[PDB]
Amino acid sequence: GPEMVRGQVFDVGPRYTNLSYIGEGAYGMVCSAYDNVNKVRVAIKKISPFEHQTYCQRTLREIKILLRFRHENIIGINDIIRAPTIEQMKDVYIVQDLMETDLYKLLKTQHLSNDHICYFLYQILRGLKYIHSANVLHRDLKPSNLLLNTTCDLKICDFGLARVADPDHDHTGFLTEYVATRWYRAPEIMLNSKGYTKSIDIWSVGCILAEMLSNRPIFPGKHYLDQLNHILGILGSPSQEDLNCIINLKARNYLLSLPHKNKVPWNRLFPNADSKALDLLDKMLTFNPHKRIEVEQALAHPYLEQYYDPSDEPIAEAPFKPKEKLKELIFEETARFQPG
Ligand SMILES: CC(C)Nc1cc(-c2c[nH]c(C(=O)N[C@H](CO)c3cccc(Cl)c3)c2)c(Cl)cn1
Repeated sequence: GPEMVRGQVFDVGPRYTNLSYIGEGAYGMVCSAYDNVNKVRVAIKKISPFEHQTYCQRTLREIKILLRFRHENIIGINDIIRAPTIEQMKDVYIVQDLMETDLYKLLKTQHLSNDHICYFLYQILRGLKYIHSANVLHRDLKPSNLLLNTTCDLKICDFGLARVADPDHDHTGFLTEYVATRWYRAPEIMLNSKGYTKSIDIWSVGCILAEMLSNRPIFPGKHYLDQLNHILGILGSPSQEDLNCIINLKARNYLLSLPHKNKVPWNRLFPNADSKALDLLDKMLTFNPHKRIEVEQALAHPYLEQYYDPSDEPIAEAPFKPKEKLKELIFEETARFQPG
């Protein structure tokens, strides 16, 4: 019969054996397994999205993106397992390189040297350069989506919230609901942004850099608008110019209603940090998304000078441009991995 783990069919044999639980998500579970063809342990992500349109959409987007992308700092797909027919297919399993840990686990337990922070940040941005060069936004960058091997090589995972960039349709009203993880949300999400521009990811990287410096999330809000309280509590009140860029009256008037808040100096929050790291941090955690540093400028920043080499920071060859129909497309998209 099929192998099980945490009372849950893990139907991946005979190729993949000797399973141990790794982690989970909203509509599935990840295990490690032994690959009998390649003779190595691998990660296997079980996905069961077919009852929800939204989960089907996220599954399809993630599979399509990861199959197109090939980058050292981006998790790949080595294999996909599913039943031979639509009707026998209850689940999709994605086989990926097994990693030792993630940055979330590491930050709970380990002081990072400045050389580690520097190198981790370099790899994040190198992966993000490729992602953004493909006209794609990750939209949920956070420590638990950054995987590490035993020699600290880094891979970005979880493209379930990724979208093609759409900056001409980014505007929305004040307090519009948003799906991505709260602590890593850029201020404009809460004000007037759908999170359809590359600047949303730079903000999340800025939060990740801050968290590497102190082992604590920099903006740990407890609810939708508290997230913005935390941001402004450190950045201080927005400038007149930055306020004038927010044409939406509810968002503008909300900000104008708040008492003046002073900027907290980065070197007060992070008194042992490298001053170059804090200069890049400042640039990534800029309130105004138009003034926020872009990925290729971040890579070129003095903090990263030991690693910066644009000839070794590749870009994508081929950038990107109900529920029942979504299911057929997942069946189609996974066909190339089956026997026959
Ligand atoms: C020991 C660990 C670090 N090794 C490891 C972990 C992963 C991995 C860590 N996370 C994911 C992932 O894709 N997780 C998302 C949730 O973020 C998810 C999982 C299930 C269902 C849904 Cl719908 C979404 C894969 C890899 Cl690929 C290799 N080695």
